[PDB]
Amino acid sequence: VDLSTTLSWKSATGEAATMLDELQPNILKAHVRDRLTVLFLGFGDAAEARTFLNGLSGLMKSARTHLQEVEAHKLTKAVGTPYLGVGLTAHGYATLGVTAPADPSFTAGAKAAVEKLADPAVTEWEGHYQQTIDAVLLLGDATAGPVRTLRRQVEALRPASVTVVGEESGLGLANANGDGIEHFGYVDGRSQPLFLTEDVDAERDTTDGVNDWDPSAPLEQVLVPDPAAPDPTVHFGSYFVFRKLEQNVRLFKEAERDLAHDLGLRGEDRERAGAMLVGRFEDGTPLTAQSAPGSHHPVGNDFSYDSDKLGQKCPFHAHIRKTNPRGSGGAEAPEEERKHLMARRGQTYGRRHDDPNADLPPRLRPAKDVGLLFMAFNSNLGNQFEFTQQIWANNPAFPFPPDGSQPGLDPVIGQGARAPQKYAPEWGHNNVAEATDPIPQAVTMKGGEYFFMPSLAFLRSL
Ligand code: HEM
Ligand SMILES: [Mn+2]
Repeated sequence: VDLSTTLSWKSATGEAATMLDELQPNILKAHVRDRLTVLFLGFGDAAEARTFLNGLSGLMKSARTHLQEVEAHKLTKAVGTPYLGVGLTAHGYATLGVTAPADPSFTAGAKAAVEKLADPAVTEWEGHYQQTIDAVLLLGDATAGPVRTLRRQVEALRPASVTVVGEESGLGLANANGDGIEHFGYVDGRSQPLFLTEDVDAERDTTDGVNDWDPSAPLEQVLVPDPAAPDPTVHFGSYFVFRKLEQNVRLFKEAERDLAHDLGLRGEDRERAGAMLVGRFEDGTPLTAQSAPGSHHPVGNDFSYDSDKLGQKCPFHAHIRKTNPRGSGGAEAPEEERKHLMARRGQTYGRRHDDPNADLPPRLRPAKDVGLLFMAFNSNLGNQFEFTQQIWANNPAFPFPPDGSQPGLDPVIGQGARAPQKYAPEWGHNNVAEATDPIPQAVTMKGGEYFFMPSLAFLRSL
């Protein structure tokens, strides 16, 4: 298996083909999960846990079967089957007495990452995230029905010594254009690393294109040999970040309002204040390409910041620019910068009674108990999720503006002390203004953990 480039899944042979037969879904290509049940488990007895996992492997489809289902849906509107994802924590490997993946963030666990990420202390996390977690189960589908069915089958197999220490439910949100959004109202999950050549072709043929931004990512950017598997040369897994992030929509919308007022913004153009925080409008037109919304036919991703090196269109500290400078970061060569990028597979949680894109005042938005079940696959947690959160988002110095100044923290997910930032009131011009206050932190980490999704052959071998 060649991990140095993308893979053409349809014409893969030999080991690469085997790898696909033994890989879980949702990794090389996201699985539909508009209804998602998340189950965190505790292992009371090692032998019983191994038996449980073995039975789970029986309910699991491979990456390749999933891909076929995807192709079938496009071709013939076929529905496909549910997603059963299985991850193990370092502690869960210890309970099983099995050789574990060696990523040091994985080994230490998310509770140990609290200091370097500037996370709230573990004592401030929700109760179930304070407990020792051995495993996560992901049950996902387009609709609630088959999730209920799958849950019953999982239950059937579950022994009493495998406890459920916690559960979450994901509910996908969409706008009128049919694009998925997060609670602040913005199209989310547009920009993804593409590991499959067929996905890169699709992106080229059916979106704005891939002329300016190449979304390709080598297999090594997500896949890891499964160390305890019968044959790590063909049996692969991936590291998995789960973090429950609460969104105070109310405060975020007040923040949009106050920044607009601060910058003298007027009329509908007041919406651009929000775009400055995120890097896209709600719809989400890239702020680096347009001063206003409307480019969602379809939502584009074919852009870089090479004509925006001064940040006068999209500010340096906008969320997507902080988290993917697209070669403009200034700290390392573009070819190395992009190695920190990762596959995001999150799902929103919570129910609300307001259309997230409706024209409503901030007071009518929820302030808690909705948000994002942030999820991602990494081949190297320290160099991908943690790098992005710590070295980019939380870092006041990054990315490097040509004038050598510090743009400050990512306003959407930045953690730690914040200060007022600078913005360009006039799109594409050199006028600069310093807000009267820092953007308030409207996202709160409620608890999370690190896992590894092992190969199917490993799970069967237990
Ligand atoms: C509640 C928390 C979060 C919210 C509301 C949020 C929102 C968004 C939105 C609206 C976009 C633009 C749509 C897209 O390109 O997919 C985006 C993109 C992105 N986000 Fe976040 N996000 C959150 C958490 C995170 C975290 C924790 C990370 C990493 C530590 C992250 C990394 C990224 C990356 C890498 C992109 C794509 C950037 C690009 O390639 O242009 N996000 N996010
Ligand atoms: Mn807005």
